[PDB]
Amino acid sequence: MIQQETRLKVADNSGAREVLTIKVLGGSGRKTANIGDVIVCTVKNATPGGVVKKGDVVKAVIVRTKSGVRRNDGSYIKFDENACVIIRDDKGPRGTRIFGPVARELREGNFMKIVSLAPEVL
Amino acid sequence: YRKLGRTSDQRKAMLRDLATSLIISERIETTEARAKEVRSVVEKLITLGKKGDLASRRNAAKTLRNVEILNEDETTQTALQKLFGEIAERYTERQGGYTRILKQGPRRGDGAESVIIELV
Amino acid sequence: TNHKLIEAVTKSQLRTDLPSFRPGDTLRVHVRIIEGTRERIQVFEGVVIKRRGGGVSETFTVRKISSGVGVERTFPLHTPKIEKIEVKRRGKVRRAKLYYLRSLRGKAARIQEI
Amino acid sequence: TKGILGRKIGMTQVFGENGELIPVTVVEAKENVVLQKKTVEVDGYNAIQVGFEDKKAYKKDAKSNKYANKPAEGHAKKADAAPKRFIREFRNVDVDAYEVGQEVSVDTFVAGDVIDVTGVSKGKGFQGAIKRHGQSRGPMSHGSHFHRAPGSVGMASDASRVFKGQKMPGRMGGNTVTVQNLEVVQVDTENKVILVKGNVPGPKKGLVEIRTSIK
Amino acid sequence: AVPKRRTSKTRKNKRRTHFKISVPGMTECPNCGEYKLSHRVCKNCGSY
RNA sequence: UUGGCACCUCGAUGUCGGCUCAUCGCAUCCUGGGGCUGUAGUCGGUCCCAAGGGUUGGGCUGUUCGCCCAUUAAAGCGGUACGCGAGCUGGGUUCAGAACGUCGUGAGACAGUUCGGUCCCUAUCCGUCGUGGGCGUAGGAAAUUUGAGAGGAGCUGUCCUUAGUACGAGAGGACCGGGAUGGACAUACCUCUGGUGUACCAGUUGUCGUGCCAACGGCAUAGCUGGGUAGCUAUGUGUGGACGGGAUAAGUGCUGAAAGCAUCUAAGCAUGAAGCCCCCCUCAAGAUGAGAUUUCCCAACUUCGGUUAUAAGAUCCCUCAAAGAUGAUGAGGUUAAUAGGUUCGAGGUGGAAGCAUGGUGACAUGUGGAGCUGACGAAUACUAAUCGAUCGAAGACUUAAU
Ligand SMILES: [Mg+2]
Repeated sequence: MIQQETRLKVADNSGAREVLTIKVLGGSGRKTANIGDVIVCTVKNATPGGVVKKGDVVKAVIVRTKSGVRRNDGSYIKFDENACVIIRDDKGPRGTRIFGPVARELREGNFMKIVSLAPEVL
Repeated sequence: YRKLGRTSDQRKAMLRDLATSLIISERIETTEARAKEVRSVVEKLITLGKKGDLASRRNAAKTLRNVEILNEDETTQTALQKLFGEIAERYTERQGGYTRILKQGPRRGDGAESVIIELV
Repeated sequence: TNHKLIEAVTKSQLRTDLPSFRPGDTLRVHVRIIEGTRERIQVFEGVVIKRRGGGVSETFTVRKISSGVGVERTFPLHTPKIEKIEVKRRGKVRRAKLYYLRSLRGKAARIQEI
Repeated sequence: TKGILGRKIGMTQVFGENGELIPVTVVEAKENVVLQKKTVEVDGYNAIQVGFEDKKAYKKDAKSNKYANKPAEGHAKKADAAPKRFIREFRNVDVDAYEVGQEVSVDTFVAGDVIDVTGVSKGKGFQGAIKRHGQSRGPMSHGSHFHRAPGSVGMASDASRVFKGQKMPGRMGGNTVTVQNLEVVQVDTENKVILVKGNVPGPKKGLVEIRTSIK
Repeated sequence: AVPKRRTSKTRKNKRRTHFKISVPGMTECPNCGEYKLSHRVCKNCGSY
């Protein structure tokens, strides 16, 4: 359950090492988000270099959360850390790799380049 | 279950003390609520007594207080010994009950329905 | 038991081809993933963390490490989506729920066989 | 079109055709009997009355609703039935497809209908504005003394009164609620149980009036 | 939070219409014939 | 709004912002219907009908306001003692302390700043939210009820399709309808995910005690720590606002004359909105108009009912919870499973005690998923609902049919 003022790790090589969120897109009054949902956020720790630099405002997608998700069969997938990936306003990543596991529910959101450039779909 | 207008430690203590005293006297006078709540505790202790194996003895030692009864002819024995030698035999064939309750009229200082809980 | 009518109406959904295990055992659960246009199988491997009330309502949890990122999947025990469960190896624990593995990584999360 | 009186037993789960977890409630409908056939010229509206369960027969010196009273024995004996415990009626039904004295059986429902279950809610007793009415309560710190009470009950001199409908503390529960567009997953004819997808109102051991969606 | 006016004798006597003690639940005792409370032990005799 | 007047209030009408709760207008911010346009459709602008619903989260200031950062379909304007302090705060302002700048010879002063500065009240009445008793409904009762009325909902996004089609040098680009998913919000429920679970299980520290080791109890926030049943719960699970009628608003017409033409109008007759009415959910015969259906009860003294006691039915009393502040509601009272206990089981905890083996010891292993197990499921009268008491009909006239 991700709301504004929540710090997330970036799971990509965009430059951003860790970021925090401002809004959850998707509706007036929308308050929370889970895997497959986009958020506006501003990086707080960048790598020296990288395409994204510290203090920028960026669109981003949640790829793993500690709250996790119910699946239609009564199966639940949970994780040990929140995480996110930056996007280029086309459901495409800004970086060239992607670190760590990803949840299968991103397949539906048509974040296919995120699902294709991933260590483990789950 | 009931709380008896009292905390947890003070109730645990009251219930076990009241059960011990009942075992000593075989019939006591108290208020309905506490009779209704000591019924189960004393009934379960007698069950621990209908087996008499060392495990049940050790386990029933948890609840009973350590008291001494002077029987006829200056014979002395404690609450555990009474439970396991004078009350186990009496209810070896009965498969429940073990206690009855006889409502009495309200007391004077309060409007509490005094009752007499007795070992049957 | 539980209510008899609950137990009767849901007895047909219980699986019997399943093995017997306990928390702490590391195992391989196989799952029919009907992703794409194929019913593939993904051998999920983890350490059982807990399991809950009987009936169709029993659910068990398994924990693993993917890329240094802990992942846990709860599965209903009698889900028809599980092809098979192999207790790949036994485990000597002293709990019934193993929540205390969410803070350890590496040899600290060690388990003795049998 | 269809209607059955039942009682709620609990909830469980079933697994669906594609693996989906289905949340379900077990309802027990047994010996539902028609006791009358209301008619437009006799009573002004056409409908049928169904009795559910089974009370015991009259006894002299009864002290509980367990046994039927003389008034009820007579009503049920005119339908050659045993005294029943819960009696309701249905209007949506075609009165001419039923006969005074038939059994309404669980199999009236097939798998995949759309039904409305009407029961009574669980009692929460006397409650306050935050649980009963969903009100945001006040600050818990910063020197507040307004934790859970409801706020202003009105204005000032204009309307020197509290208007009707002001959401204030009191009893919660004990209200008839109709959940709509539920469906039945299976009907079992031997244990006499209609399984309904979702959850229904009421305490365990209650009463539900299942009939066919009006929408 | 103070009475804005007096409660007349009429209002007073009206409010306390339902303020009364109920006659006790007493039945005659089968061994002695004296009255006892129902479901309690007779205090005159000591029976059932 | 800034004012003017000084009419109620100085034997006191708390004044600003914020919080909680709203309620009403419409000169409408979005959504619905239209006339238009210097409208090709998307675009926008303008005006009309529309108040049913909806009409964000933050940074900065005590701020209202305003600016800014992200969103949204929109982030509307006002009334309500600039709504609401016997509902809350008290940052600003307006007591006493202090300090700076300025004015004053001075005491002191400034609507100039600045730091600090006690928010009392057990609700009588009306009002409002729930919940009982009495009586009336021309007999006394048990159950099922129609609905005069009343209340609640009423919001809307994106994607796909038609279609890259119409319309477009192009660039761009649907209308309709027809599918699919959301946001917010309201409800019901605990199966699942979790929360809590102070008479459940387990580990452990200090200390006192049952002489003693071993076992256990008291105290230390439940001493602490890991779990956790029932119940109660959301952030969890379903469901809902779906159709569809009838009358309309601005508007669009048809036939049609006064005024042989015309012309939406005067006769009449069409169509047309999230608006009106119904439709959908809930309460509802104290609806004193007191309604309807089925059933049950039905004598015998009067000296004339202003009549006992009894039916049918309840209650007293008592065991209880699916109900509960109390009373009510509901499950039960021996011809009995209502609760307790007993027996079995579910779920929870996790390998009891005592033995035997191994170790110098701290310990480990087998017995034995053992032992324990509050509310959860079933059976069993073993214990308690033993005895008894109280209340409760005999049915009015008048007229018309019979
Ligand atoms: Mg005055």
